[PDB]
Amino acid sequence: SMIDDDGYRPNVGIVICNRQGQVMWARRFGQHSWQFPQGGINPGESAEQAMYRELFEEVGLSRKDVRILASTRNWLRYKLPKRLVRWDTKPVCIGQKQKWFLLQLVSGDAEINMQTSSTPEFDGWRWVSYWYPVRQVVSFKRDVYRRVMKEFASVVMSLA
Amino acid sequence: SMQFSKMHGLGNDFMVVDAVTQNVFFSPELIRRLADAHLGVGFDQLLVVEPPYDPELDFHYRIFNADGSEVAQCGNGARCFARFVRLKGLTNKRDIRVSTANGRMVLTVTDDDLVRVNMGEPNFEPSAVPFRANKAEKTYIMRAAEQTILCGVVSMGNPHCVIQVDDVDTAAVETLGPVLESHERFPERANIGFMQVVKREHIRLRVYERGAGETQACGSGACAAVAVGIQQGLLAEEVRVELPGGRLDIAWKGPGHPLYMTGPAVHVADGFIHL
Ligand SMILES: Nc1nc2c(ncn2[C@@H]2O[C@H](COP(=O)(O)OP(=O)(O)OP(=O)(O)O)[C@@H](O)[C@H]2O)c(=O)[nH]1
Ligand SMILES: [Cl-]
Ligand SMILES: [F-]
Ligand SMILES: [Mg+2]
Ligand SMILES: [Mg+2]
Ligand SMILES: [Mg+2]
Ligand SMILES: [Mg+2]
Repeated sequence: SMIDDDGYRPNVGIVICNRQGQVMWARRFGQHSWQFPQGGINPGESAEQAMYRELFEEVGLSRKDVRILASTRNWLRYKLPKRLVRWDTKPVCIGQKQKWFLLQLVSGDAEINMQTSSTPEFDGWRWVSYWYPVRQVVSFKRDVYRRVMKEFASVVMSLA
Repeated sequence: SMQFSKMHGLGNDFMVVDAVTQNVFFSPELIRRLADAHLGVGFDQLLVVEPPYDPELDFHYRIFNADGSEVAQCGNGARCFARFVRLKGLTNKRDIRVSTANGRMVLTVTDDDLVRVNMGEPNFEPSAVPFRANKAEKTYIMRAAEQTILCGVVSMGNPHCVIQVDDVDTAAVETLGPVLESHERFPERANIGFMQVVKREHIRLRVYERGAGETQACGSGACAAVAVGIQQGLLAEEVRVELPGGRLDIAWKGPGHPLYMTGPAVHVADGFIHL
C-alpha cells in the first residue's frame, strides 16, 4: 500500500475556480455531503499525475480544460474520526495526507462531466463563493480546508 | 496568537476579527474576557467575520456586545466590515454581499474607500411611521407644550420626525427632544432630528434617538433628515450630513428610488492576543 508508517494515505485535492472567483463544489455519490474533489495517489505516479487522472475520471476535465495556478508546498494532513477507521484492514489508514492544487477552468462549464467513470464518487456540482467551503465541509476536514483556502486566496483575489 | 484589528465607524469603536482564516469560537465567556480592557482587548462592540451560510453570498458577520450577547441592529458595523475584508485580502470585490442577524445586504466600497449602504425607500405614509395624521403632507403642525412647531415625518424602518433649526449648537435638544419623542401622535415614539440647513448639499444635525436620547452618530436619522428635506423641496439629490460623531453622505432620487448612505471606516490598529 501507499499508507506511510504513520497511517496516512497520500492524497491529492483539487480546487477549481472560474473567472468570477467561484469554486467548484461537488456532491458525493448517493450522499448528502459536498466537498472538493480529492483522490488517492497511485503507485508510481507523482502528485500532479494523480491530480490530472482524478480530475478527468471524477470531473471529466482534460489537461487542456484547466490551468494550474498554484499548489500547496508540503503535505496537509487530517485524521479520520476514529468512528470511521477500518481497524481490520491492514495496514490501517488513520488519516489522509494531501497536496492541494488550485486550477482555473479554462474551458466552458459544458466540459464538466461527472459521469466519465463507471464508479463515480460524485453525482453533482455547482459554483459556490470562495469561502463557502470552509463552513460547509465536514468537520474533520475543516482545518485543512481553512489552511488551503487561506493559502490560495491571494491568487484567486488577484484575478478579475 | 489570534489576530484582530481595531476600527472606528459611526462614532463607535469596533474590535474586528477574521474568523474566516482563523479557527475561533466566540462563547459569551470569551467575549466578556475580550471586552475587559485589562485582561483582554477592550471594545465597544466586537465584529466577527465568518464564512457565508449561503453559496451566493461572500461572508457572514456578527456583532457582540461587552456582555457577550449577539446584537441585531440593522446595518450596524457594515462600513468597517466591508473595508476590513478588503484590507485583509479576504476579497477584492467592491460590491460585497453579506448576511447579518438582520438579513442580507449588498455593500459597495467606493474608490475613495468609503462604504455605501442601500437603506431602501423612505415611507411618508403616516400609517406606517406610525403617525396620528389624516394624510401625508410635506409639513405638519404640532403643538408641543407652549410652542407650535413645524416638522416632516418619515419612516425608514423606524419612525422619524425632523424639524429645521437655524443652528444645532443653539438647539433646544434636551428640552424639546423628549417632548416630541414621546408625543401622543407617535404611538411607538419617534426619533426627533434637528436639522440646520447650511446649503442645499450640506447639513449639520443632532438627533434625539427614540429611547436613548442624543447619540453622537445615528445613521437612520441622517437618512431621515435628508429624505424629508428633499421631499420638502429644500435639498439637492446628494447631501453631506455632519453629526457630532462624524460626516455621512446621503443620496436619494426621490420616491420610487432607494436611498443610499455612504460613510467612512477608520482602520486604527492591528493586534495579537493569546486565548
Ligand atoms: N458527512 C460527510 N462524510 C464524509 C465526507 N467525506 C468523507 N466522508 C465519509 O468518510 C469516509 C472517508 O472519508 P474521506 O477521507 O473523505 O475518504 P474518501 O473521500 O472516500 O477518499 P478519497 O476520495 O479517495 O480521497 C467516507 O466513506 C464517507 O462515508 C464529507 O465530506 N461529509
Ligand atoms: Cl488529458
Ligand atoms: F478518489
Ligand atoms: Mg475522490
Ligand atoms: Mg480515491
Ligand atoms: Mg476518486
Ligand atoms: Mg483514487
